[PDB]
Amino acid sequence: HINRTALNCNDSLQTGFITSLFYAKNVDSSGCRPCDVVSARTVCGPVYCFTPSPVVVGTTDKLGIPTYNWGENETDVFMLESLRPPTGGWFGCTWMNSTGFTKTCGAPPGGPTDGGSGPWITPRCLVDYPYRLWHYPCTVNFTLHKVRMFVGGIEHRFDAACN
Amino acid sequence: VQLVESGAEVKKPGSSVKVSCKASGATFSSFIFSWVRQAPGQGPEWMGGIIPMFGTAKYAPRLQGRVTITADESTSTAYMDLSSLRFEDTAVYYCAMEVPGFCRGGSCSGYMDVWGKGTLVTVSPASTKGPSVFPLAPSSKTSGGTAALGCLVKDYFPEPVTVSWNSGALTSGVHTFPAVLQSSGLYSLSSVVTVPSSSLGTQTYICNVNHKPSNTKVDKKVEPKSCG
Amino acid sequence: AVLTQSPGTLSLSPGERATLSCRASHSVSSSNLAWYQQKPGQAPRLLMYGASRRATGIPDRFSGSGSGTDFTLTISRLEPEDFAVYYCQQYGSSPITFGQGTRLDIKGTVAAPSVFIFPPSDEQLKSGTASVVCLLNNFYPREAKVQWKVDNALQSGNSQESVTEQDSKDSTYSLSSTLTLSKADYEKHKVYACEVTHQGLSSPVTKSFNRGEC
Ligand SMILES: *[C@@H]1O[C@H](CO)[C@@H](O[C@@H]2O[C@H](CO)[C@@H](O)[C@H](O)[C@H]2NC(C)=O)[C@H](O)[C@H]1NC(C)=O
Ligand SMILES: *[C@@H]1O[C@H](CO)[C@@H](O[C@@H]2O[C@H](CO)[C@@H](O)[C@H](O)[C@H]2NC(C)=O)[C@H](O)[C@H]1NC(C)=O
Ligand SMILES: *[C@@H]1O[C@H](CO)[C@@H](O)[C@H](O)[C@H]1NC(C)=O
Ligand SMILES: *[C@@H]1O[C@H](CO)[C@@H](O)[C@H](O)[C@H]1NC(C)=O
Repeated sequence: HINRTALNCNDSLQTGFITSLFYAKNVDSSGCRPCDVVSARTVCGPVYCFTPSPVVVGTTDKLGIPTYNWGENETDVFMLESLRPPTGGWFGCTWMNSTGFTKTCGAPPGGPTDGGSGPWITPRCLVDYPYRLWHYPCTVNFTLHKVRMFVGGIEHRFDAACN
Repeated sequence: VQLVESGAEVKKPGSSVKVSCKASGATFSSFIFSWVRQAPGQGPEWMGGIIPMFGTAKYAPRLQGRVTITADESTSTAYMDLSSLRFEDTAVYYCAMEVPGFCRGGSCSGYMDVWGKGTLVTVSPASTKGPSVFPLAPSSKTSGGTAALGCLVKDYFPEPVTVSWNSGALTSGVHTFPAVLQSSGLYSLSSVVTVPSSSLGTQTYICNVNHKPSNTKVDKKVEPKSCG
Repeated sequence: AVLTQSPGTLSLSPGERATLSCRASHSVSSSNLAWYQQKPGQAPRLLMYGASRRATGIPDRFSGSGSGTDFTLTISRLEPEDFAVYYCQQYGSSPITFGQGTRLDIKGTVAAPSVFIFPPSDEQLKSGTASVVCLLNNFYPREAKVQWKVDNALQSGNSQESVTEQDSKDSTYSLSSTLTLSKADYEKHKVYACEVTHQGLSSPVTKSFNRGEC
């Protein structure tokens, strides 16, 4: 099951983002697109999609058959479109690309009260997930709030990181 | 973060050896262990690496078939096993914290941040042995000139041996060289001292050799001879 | 990626500026090159990563630069603790490699070695083995060449050498070379010679003795 995480990591800018995956490092604060198909060869670390609650997406081929090649082959992809809620609610995903840039996908915000791109439910709030501080280092001082809500019939329990 | 290793070992040609590394100060499962060895007077040589939670172990192509590296998640101890030992395998064996610069397919590569204290592994056919002390004789033919004399501390094991001259009263001009591991697998060492030629017939010169591992203490008077 | 460091030995005075170079057989992707200092009897200490990123705890005087196939480690002002051996290491390709090292020692005035040759003792010959020892005393720079000749036959591969740590007070080195022979082979030959080549010698120096003539 670990073979299904993309591990194409290349710290070409000596920022040390890969080191946070393997060693305990607190975050420094000196510095502080449609969800279709992403090629796994450009991905480093886990791929999270946020159907209200966060879900981990593993490497598959184009049919959706799970592969175990660490995302190294060109056929390995991430089928983000399959994770969309059937009822048409808010949807988004995020991951780290090979050179340490946080990438996001999602519908364009139809208003200040509408959702964001990745795990941004609110312009001020962020869906909490185990790799939040790795992809979003500046949200460390954000406050957590337990959220219960029904969307399309399904109850979703998750936490939101707000200012 | 600190890395402690197994103690020094002495093995015979053809045998095998297992070095262990214990990581304290960081989670063992995500730790990146690297094994790097260094032969006497040489540069470091990477042997292989292991990331336990990935299960994959990478090896250097030079000895890819003779090394197996394992990680025991129960006791937080990574192991390096080198088999079919050769005389060329005599080296200090380090384990290290590799900090990744790039990753691909279950393994990563980077620089070494925290080094283990080092594990000496000597491949030799012989055990704990006391040295022989032979004189390096100056010429017995001179006044005002500079003469050289010394002791040859040969065929002992293991390190170390201490050499002083005249019970410590003679320190100026004394040179005790680093020991050298002979083909036989025993160490050989020279200690020399330069003295004025006029003192060869009047002053006694004694080298004091102490090899504690074998409890061998020798005081050898070095005298001039026809060849010097 | 094979790393070649230059110079082999770098001799400078305290307070001077030291520049060590590491050259790679092929380009090092993303400047993934590190630098280490190794003092005798110790494990290497990391000084620099990513060609130019200084490791934590490393003084300001240590600086790194370069990319591609040419990397430089710079010590702006040399302190006494900075004389040691320095290794570079590339982590841009899948099998990481180290350089062969650069020795940074104290600069001094050129001084030829004093050469002495020592025959085997009768005590050792009674044990069946013969060790001929040649001594080069208090020379600079460290590079020196010892050639053994036995009845004018060049010996190649049957000797071992050992070099003392540099004397801090006068920056000289000493070397000892042991030529090992069986008692039988020792008694077959007459002239045992030690020929020394060194920068402080305008011409090679030979010390020799004649077995049976002494
Ligand atoms: C990771 O994401 C970054 C984010 O932009 C990519 O950087 C861009 O790379 C292209 C390459 O043609 C450049 O034209 C852009 O100017 C870059 N943008 C920035 C902001 O630097 C990077 O290429 C991505 N890495 C991979 C492997 O896909
Ligand atoms: C990390 O990514 C960089 C992105 O460019 C790679 O750099 C390229 O390396 C190739 C090697 O042949 C060169 O031909 C290119 O010119 C480089 N591109 C740039 C923009 O410099 C680098 O190789 C990658 N590292 C690893 C280990 O794959
Ligand atoms: C997973 O990765 C390892 C190492 O890359 C490999 O040996 C193995 O065949 C892969 N596949 C599975 C199903 O474990
Ligand atoms: C978060 O708070 C810490 C103090 O606890 C501070 O050091 C850091 O800079 C803050 N981060 C941001 C992004 O403001």
